[PDB]
Amino acid sequence: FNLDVDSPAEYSGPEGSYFGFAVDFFVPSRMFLLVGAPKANTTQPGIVEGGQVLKCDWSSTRRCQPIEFDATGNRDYAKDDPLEFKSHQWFGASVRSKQDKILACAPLYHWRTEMKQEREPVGTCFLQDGTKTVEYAPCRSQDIDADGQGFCQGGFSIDFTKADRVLLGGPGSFYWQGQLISDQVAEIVSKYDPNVYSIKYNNQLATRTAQAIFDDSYLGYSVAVGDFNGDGIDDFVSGVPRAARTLGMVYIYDGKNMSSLYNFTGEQMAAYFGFSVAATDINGDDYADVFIGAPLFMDRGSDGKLQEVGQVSVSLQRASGDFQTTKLNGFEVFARFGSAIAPLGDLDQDGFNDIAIAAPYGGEDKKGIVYIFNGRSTGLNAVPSQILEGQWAARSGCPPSFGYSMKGATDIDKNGYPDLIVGAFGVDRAILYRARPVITVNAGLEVYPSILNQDNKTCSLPGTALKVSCFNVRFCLKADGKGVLPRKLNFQVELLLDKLKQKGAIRRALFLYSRSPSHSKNMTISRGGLMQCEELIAYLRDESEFRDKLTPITIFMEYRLDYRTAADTTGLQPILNQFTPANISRQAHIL
Amino acid sequence: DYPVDLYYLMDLSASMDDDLNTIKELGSRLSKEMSKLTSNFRLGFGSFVEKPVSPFVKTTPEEIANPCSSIPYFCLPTFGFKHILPLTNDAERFNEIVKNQKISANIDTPEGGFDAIMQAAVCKEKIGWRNDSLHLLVFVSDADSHFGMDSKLAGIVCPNDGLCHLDSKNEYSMSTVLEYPTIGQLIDKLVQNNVLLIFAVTQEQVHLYENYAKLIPGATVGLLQKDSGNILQLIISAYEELRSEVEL
Ligand SMILES: *[C@@H]1O[C@H](CO)[C@@H](O[C@@H]2O[C@H](CO)[C@@H](O[C@@H]3O[C@H](CO[C@H]4O[C@H](CO[C@H]5O[C@H](CO)[C@@H](O)[C@H](O)[C@@H]5O)[C@@H](O)[C@H](O[C@H]5O[C@H](CO)[C@@H](O)[C@H](O)[C@@H]5O)[C@@H]4O)[C@@H](O)[C@H](O[C@H]4O[C@H](CO)[C@@H](O)[C@H](O)[C@@H]4O[C@H]4O[C@H](CO)[C@@H](O)[C@H](O)[C@@H]4O)[C@@H]3O)[C@H](O)[C@H]2NC(C)=O)[C@H](O)[C@H]1NC(C)=O
Ligand SMILES: *[C@@H]1O[C@H](CO)[C@@H](O[C@@H]2O[C@H](CO)[C@@H](O[C@@H]3O[C@H](CO[C@H]4O[C@H](CO)[C@@H](O)[C@H](O[C@H]5O[C@H](CO)[C@@H](O)[C@H](O)[C@@H]5O)[C@@H]4O)[C@@H](O)[C@H](O[C@H]4O[C@H](CO)[C@@H](O)[C@H](O)[C@@H]4O)[C@@H]3O)[C@H](O)[C@H]2NC(C)=O)[C@H](O)[C@H]1NC(C)=O
Ligand SMILES: *[C@@H]1O[C@H](CO)[C@@H](O[C@@H]2O[C@H](CO)[C@@H](O[C@@H]3O[C@H](CO)[C@@H](O)[C@H](O)[C@@H]3O)[C@H](O)[C@H]2NC(C)=O)[C@H](O)[C@H]1NC(C)=O
Ligand SMILES: *[C@@H]1O[C@H](CO)[C@@H](O[C@@H]2O[C@H](CO)[C@@H](O[C@@H]3O[C@H](CO)[C@@H](O)[C@H](O)[C@@H]3O)[C@H](O)[C@H]2NC(C)=O)[C@H](O)[C@H]1NC(C)=O
Ligand SMILES: *[C@@H]1O[C@H](CO)[C@@H](O[C@@H]2O[C@H](CO)[C@@H](O)[C@H](O)[C@H]2NC(C)=O)[C@H](O)[C@H]1NC(C)=O
Ligand SMILES: *[C@@H]1O[C@H](CO)[C@@H](O)[C@H](O)[C@H]1NC(C)=O
Ligand SMILES: *[C@@H]1O[C@H](CO)[C@@H](O)[C@H](O)[C@H]1NC(C)=O
Ligand SMILES: [Ca+2]
Ligand SMILES: [Ca+2]
Ligand SMILES: [Ca+2]
Ligand SMILES: [Ca+2]
Ligand SMILES: [Ca+2]
Ligand SMILES: [Ca+2]
Repeated sequence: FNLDVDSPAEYSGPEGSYFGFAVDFFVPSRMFLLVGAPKANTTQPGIVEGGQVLKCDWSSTRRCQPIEFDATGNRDYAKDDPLEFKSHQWFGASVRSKQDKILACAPLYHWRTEMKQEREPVGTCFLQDGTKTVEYAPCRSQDIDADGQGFCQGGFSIDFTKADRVLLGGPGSFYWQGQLISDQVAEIVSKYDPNVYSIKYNNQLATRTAQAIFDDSYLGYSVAVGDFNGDGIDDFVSGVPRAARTLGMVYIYDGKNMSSLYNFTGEQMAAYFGFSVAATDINGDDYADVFIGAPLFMDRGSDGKLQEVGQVSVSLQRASGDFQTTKLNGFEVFARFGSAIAPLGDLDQDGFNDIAIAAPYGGEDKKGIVYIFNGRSTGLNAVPSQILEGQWAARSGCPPSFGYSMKGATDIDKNGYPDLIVGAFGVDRAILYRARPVITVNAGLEVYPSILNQDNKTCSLPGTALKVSCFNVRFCLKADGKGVLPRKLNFQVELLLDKLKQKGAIRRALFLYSRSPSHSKNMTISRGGLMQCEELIAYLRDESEFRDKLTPITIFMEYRLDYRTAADTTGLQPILNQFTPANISRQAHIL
Repeated sequence: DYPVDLYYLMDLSASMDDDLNTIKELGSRLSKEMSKLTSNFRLGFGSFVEKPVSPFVKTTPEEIANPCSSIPYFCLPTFGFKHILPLTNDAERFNEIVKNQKISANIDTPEGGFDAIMQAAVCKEKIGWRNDSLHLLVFVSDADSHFGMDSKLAGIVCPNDGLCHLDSKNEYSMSTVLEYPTIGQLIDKLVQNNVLLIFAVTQEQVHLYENYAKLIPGATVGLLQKDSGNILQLIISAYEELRSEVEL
């Protein structure tokens, strides 16, 4: 709810380059945005649309710069016998970063093989650890052709573990059974040799070829990491969207020996169960939870007829090893809710991680929607607390695809709250939404005396002779926050006397100086300090003016932050928390 | 008595070569049988294989020119969807067109049938659907189908728009541009164009396509023999099946 949608940072790249197809952060110092442009023309000799990964800075006005992973053209196997084919290789289709490590891959990279003159899409990745940049193509092996790893498309999805292992998905291995490959980042860089095209890694974890019934499964279509057997080692989660006869599945493998741990199965044909997966602890128990996207799931409408809205299943990892699974349906037909699922970290710093789910083809003009969901002790809040809308219309072949890729859990402006990058490759854009800091308010309301005797006429009304039965309304205001936030918080406080009177009943309590039931007051307070209070006198109408003496007179206090004048040095205006009612009530009684 | 439109949409992979040989006179034989059941029968023809892009298709110059260099045999380069014959009353025109077709690649993977089904349902003027007639779309294949974001492997990430894309040669011109349709997109277009979809598929595909048909209104599935020896009976049975919509 606290993402600033009024003034987000808009980064753009060359048209037609699919700038924003993959997005990530970079925290080696200063921090950066990593954007993939897989259809981008580069300076590589003879390479048409090799693709690139761009490093964009937050501090400066856009100014993105391509990261030179490889400036060379196609290596030759022999004279007039090219070894590889880098044109249209889609480099930057997946970008993944961990500290000073950057992993980018080219899933449509083809090569010749070393046995004959073929053109096989084995996929390749470039890894950049600090200074040294190495290539990583675990599917570019001697196990060639579709039966082997010839069509594996390694790097179709990638991820890092917390113990410096790469997880790579190759959906085409073994006649499109798919494959997960995991290598230690140290062995990848140490054994790299630009004259060796098939490097063997000793600590490699890889799934093996299975029976022909498992062909056409697309294991490795998407990947994610998280611990699921309680041993501290991140385990491998991967969508297998064509498995179970297009019912779709999700495989979980142990991150130590590649043994199968758990399976999930879709429940509807051709819903693409497994298109996207994510793993993050959503209910604050330190057990990572599984999010499985099925963007083509069709649910029942009001008329009983199916409608394609997409579905995300939320699986809470129980301590007993089981899973408590619920399901979250999309809101718009054909919007493909669940196409991307980005863990956001704790977007509002309330102690529970949050997640974003994109419907890249929803909203007006099919400009894309991103839904923000907050976690809590019992799990994921099914109702979204914020809706991020795409602003850029489509004048291209592809729709804007706002939300098709996104990344969270990185505090890029050091304000204490994690932020979110949202890619829109159909319009060649990536957008940074910064989290606004969250104000926790402790308001007070005292009514003394709380029992009101109508015969007790103490105060007199200003300007007349008749006294009234009066009492004091004291309201206190106190605020504080956890992140980086200004001192002066400007509050607008409203008080209404006898708000909960019957429909059409007479207003029984009025303020002394105003003869009005409502009172407004502006309060500039500084956070962390003591509570700022204000006293005021209210009175009852004469006993003959109304009959309801038994209904308690509730004093209602409403307060809102001004937002206008509290902006930070970065222009980031704070916001009140959503879980707390921004009001308080206190009642008084009559004798 | 009610007019009937029939569009024969055939898998043309090399495994359908013997199927082609048996259909050589299906047009005249089918319109003879339909003559008993209706006075206005019109049949047409179209064919499909797959999106002609990597990784669904080998991409060396020679393998593109001849995707059957492994048989070794001469076959046509892989193509997405060709709309050969608009539905017509001339059953002999259906015969000679069938006898002139040639099989393409020897695919043993899922195929791009859903692309053709979408084009057949949507291209009203091109296929020739009559306004007040039963629209029967016979899908003849011995393979599973690709759908939706399967084309993401090929770098095809623009969703199907459900519009007609026949490039004057009556070939699907967005085969390499747009994604395979989703089942929800097919349902949407088949219903709007009143198209009854018949899955005439071989034994290994029957149960799979049965499940697809249970999501698609008006769809039925017939167990096709390996050489399409029973396709005539399957069409009549399916027609008489759809002709009596109990629908509880
Ligand atoms: C708590 O603090 C807030 C602010 O921090 C206080 O709000 C302010 O309250 C005063 C009243 O005390 C208002 O003055 C009155 O304004 C109305 C209409 O105001 C319009 O114009 C504003 C001009 O803003 C300019 O500047 C900004 C940039 O700063 C530009 O962007 C603009 O384009 C303008 O150029 C504008 O700010 C207002 O917008 C507000 O409201 C909209 C919703 O409508 C919001 O979305 C906005 O965010 C913004 O909050 C608004 O458009 C005038 O009509 C008033 O004139 C008469 O009425 C008074 C009584 O209301 C009276 O006292 C005056 O004397 C005056 O004339 C009268 O007196 C004559 C005697 O000389 C009589 O003969 C005559 O008959 C008549 O009766 C008045 O000028 C401020 O605009 C307002 N500002 C904001 C930002 O809210 C709030 O009051 C504080 N509350 C407490 C309890 O302390
Ligand atoms: C999640 O979901 C995944 C996917 O469904 C599950 O992974 C699958 O698990 C099953 C169960 O173990 C695997 O099936 C087994 O495969 C082995 C493979 O053996 C291989 O090597 C043998 C030599 O040691 C060789 O004989 C085998 O040859 C096979 O093929 C020939 C030719 O067709 C055939 O003639 C043989 O009979 C073999 O079938 C093979 O190359 C196999 O040995 C196992 O057989 C035992 O179990 C079956 C019942 O499962 C039983 O009928 C047999 O008699 C024998 O007792 C078994 O078939 C499958 O390979 C996995 N698929 C993958 C990894 O993609 C995973 O388990 C799920 N996890 C959870 C937690 O649920
Ligand atoms: C691959 O590695 C995983 C662990 O990373 C192995 O799982 C482990 O399996 C063993 C035996 O199946 C478990 O040992 C058990 O310990 C409990 C006490 O907790 C004891 O009561 C049992 O009798 C048994 O000895 C072990 O807990 C379990 N590890 C985890 C983290 O769950 C798996 O077996 C390995 N696979 C292969 C093929 O080596
Ligand atoms: C009749 O009404 C009057 C006014 O409403 C009542 O007088 C008020 O009595 C309260 C006691 O509950 C006083 O509050 C006290 O203030 C002192 C000093 O701050 C504080 O130390 C006490 O702890 C208490 O909070 C209040 O000041 C007083 N109001 C005025 C204007 O003097 C009176 O009690 C009513 N008569 C009754 C109930 O018989
Ligand atoms: C990258 O550059 C290539 C040319 O090097 C561009 O390809 C041209 O695209 C147009 C389409 O408008 C074709 O008519 C030309 O024939 C193409 N030329 C070649 C040599 O292939 C391509 O459009 C550029 N793409 C981006 C994203 O910049
Ligand atoms: C105070 O705000 C909450 C929102 O959290 C709302 O439910 C409640 O109705 C408000 N109080 C009154 C008296 O309207
Ligand atoms: C067919 O019917 C549709 C309405 O369903 C109408 O819009 C169209 O013009 C008709 N075409 C012909 C040729 O009758
Ligand atoms: Ca583990
Ligand atoms: Ca959890
Ligand atoms: Ca949170
Ligand atoms: Ca931040
Ligand atoms: Ca076939
Ligand atoms: Ca056959």
